[PDB]
Amino acid sequence: ADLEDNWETLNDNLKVIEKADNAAQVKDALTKMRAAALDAQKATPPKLEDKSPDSPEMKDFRHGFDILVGQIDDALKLANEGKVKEAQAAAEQLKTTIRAYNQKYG
Repeated sequence: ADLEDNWETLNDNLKVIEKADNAAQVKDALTKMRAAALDAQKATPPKLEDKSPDSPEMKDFRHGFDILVGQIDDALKLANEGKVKEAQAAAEQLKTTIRAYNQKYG
């Protein structure tokens, strides 16, 4: 279960919001992304630290993920307001986010 697995956690995530059936399972999946989100902070395609850049500037890298991860949970906020389709659309934003970013930053 190497880096390829972190992607798996994130995989089933888009899967459920896409198939949440109800705004209820949407909040659930997004709550997992919260976990899989910052977890990627220390487990992302570029693993940020590819050797030993500095070590403290790492949480700052969270600042970058904090942005993309910020609108994800905001979808969690919306789904609570009944944004089933809209929250799902925000889902394809996370998918292309990484690819558009150039496979995130790898």
